Amino acid sequence: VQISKKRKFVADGIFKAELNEFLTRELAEDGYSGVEVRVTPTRTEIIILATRTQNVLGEKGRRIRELTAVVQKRFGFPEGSVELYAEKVATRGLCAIAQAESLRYKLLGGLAV
Amino acid sequence: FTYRGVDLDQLLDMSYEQLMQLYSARQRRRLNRGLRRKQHSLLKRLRKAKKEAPPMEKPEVVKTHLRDMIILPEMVGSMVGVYNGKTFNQVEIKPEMIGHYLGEFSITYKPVKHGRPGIG
Amino acid sequence: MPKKNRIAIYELLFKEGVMVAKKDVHMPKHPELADKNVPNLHVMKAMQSLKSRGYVKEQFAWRHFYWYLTNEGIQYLRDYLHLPPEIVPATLRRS
Amino acid sequence: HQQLYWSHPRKFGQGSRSCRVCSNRHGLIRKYGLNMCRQCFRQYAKDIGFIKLD
Amino acid sequence: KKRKKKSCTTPKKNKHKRKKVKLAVLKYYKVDENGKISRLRRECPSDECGAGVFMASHFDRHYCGKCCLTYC
RNA sequence: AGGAGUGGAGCCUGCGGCUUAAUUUGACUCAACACGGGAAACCUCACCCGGCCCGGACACGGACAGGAUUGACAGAUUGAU
RNA sequence: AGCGUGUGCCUACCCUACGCCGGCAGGCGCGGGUAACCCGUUGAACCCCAUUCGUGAUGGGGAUCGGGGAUUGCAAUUAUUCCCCAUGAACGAGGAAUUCCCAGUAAGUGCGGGUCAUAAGCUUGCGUUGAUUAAGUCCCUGCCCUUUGUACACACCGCCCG
Ligand SMILES: [Zn+2]
Ligand SMILES: [Zn+2]
Repeated sequence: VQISKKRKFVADGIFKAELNEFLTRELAEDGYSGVEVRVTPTRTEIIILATRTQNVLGEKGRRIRELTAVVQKRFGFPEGSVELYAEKVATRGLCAIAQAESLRYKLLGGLAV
Repeated sequence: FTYRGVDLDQLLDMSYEQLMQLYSARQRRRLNRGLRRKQHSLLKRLRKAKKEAPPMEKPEVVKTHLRDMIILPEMVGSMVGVYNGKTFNQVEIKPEMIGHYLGEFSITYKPVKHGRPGIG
Repeated sequence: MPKKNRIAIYELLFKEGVMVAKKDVHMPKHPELADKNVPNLHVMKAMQSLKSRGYVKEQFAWRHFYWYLTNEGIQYLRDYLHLPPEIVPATLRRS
Repeated sequence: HQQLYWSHPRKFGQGSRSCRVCSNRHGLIRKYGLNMCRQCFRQYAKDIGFIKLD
Repeated sequence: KKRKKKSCTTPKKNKHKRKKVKLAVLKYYKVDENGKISRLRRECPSDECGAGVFMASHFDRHYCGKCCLTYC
């Protein structure tokens, strides 16, 4: 069964709000910036942005499979339809979502404000 | 004594779907939707208190929370005690209250007598 | 919780290494583990037992619980259910 | 205590719905299928796409 | 300091204890030296607990523990 | 300069006082008082009267398979299978 | 008329045309609509046109109450709402005091949304009918700038003298 056009665009929003808040709570101390969800007829692609991507995937892509197995099981839509990437933010000293988590990590490690 | 033009003795053997045509609309609808699982077990308790009561003696007081129990005409004479939030208050069922709820006989509040007004 | 609950919760932990929940004590049964009749309270308290030992890693969200598996938690499932290391979970499947 | 505790019929009414991120029951926006608190909607509004125009 | 012990704990709301006689199978079984198996209590005819799981024998009834079947 | 009024009346809803087992509570000039999106039958529920449950992780010592809790018909007890 | 809403992850919970039965509140089927496709030409209310009433606590006004009937719910008694009879109070344009407002405005008049199992005297939007007066001042209440008096500055709710 399909759904209304008014509901489909609002339920589309609450997906990317919970996804983004979950990934904030997860990778806030890994320099996470945002997500970018592109939907193909084959799959739904989720592009994670981060400062250092190569310390996010784990080793040879170990942490990326736990994340794409959680986000399949939470939002229910089946296997082989979701897949996570990890691209890098271009100018790290511009986006304020990387500069508040760097500043929190600087403060937590005992540095004067 | 009667009720809508029929004495209590025919009400004691008035059937379930025919007594419903004498009641008012809340009570008729309530008997249409059914008496639930914890309301059949109250009438059984009042039968068990009635046929073990002595023939010159009214039965002992029985404690309930069921303030929504309709006073059926097969429930006359019993000593039920319906709660008021604090205490179980003693109720004796008379035949003239056979369309009311049980929970309008334990008052739920202290009827107010005022004092001197303070700083208004 | 009985054996066919506490065992069956641990079975799908080794399969893919992650488990989600709802923080819903009052749920009749967990939706991933149908045909077993394990409530959500059972899997919730099982992972609450596993987190204090250090076998899983907790993360919360809006409403749902999330749990990953640490390296010393793989061996705790490897001997509790007696598996050989010749099989692998989903760690070393793609790339 | 099996036919008991989660026994009471929560099939409607104010305390069968709760916020989907707060799990709080007061000030709830059910319109368009949001089901958020009135406070947690205001945090995530620009993420959903509700822009304040006028 | 900065507290009072108050001695006001009243947990006296006694629960039960599981009174089991030593190897209650001897209450269940009785065997003579020829080798007869005299099951002194009834066996429940249910599908789940048939032919192995024994009932209770009260003062006026039979009684199960699995499906709590009752007789007279 | 005016218009509609409000303040008088009935009622609806807030807030004080009184009352109460409890009448949960925050807010007191504009910048508290149809405000808490607060139109509470139950739930909401905090408050009052009574009762059940652990949903007390984990670490340590005892009980410990002449056992540890568990579950359960009837009878009494109970608001209450 | 105009803004709108409509079958929902957990989640039960709807917008409803049309035929029949009912004074009516409603009840049965039977279709449409995940919507510029259906309710819907959204056949709104004041407004407009005819009959009756005739300055009186009247047919204005409807409070408060006695009987029934019907939906919602697990539950309607301390009345959930709704329908029908009956009862028919205060109130005769409001003291001291005080609020809002400059044009499609005030005011009237309905309609949607939120709340919503049940439900708007609230709020938030929308239309429809649609004016009087003003195009000015610092009198009041306040805000501000410049000169200027201060023995004030947890700052006139100040500091202080018998
Ligand atoms: Zn919330
Ligand atoms: Zn058995």
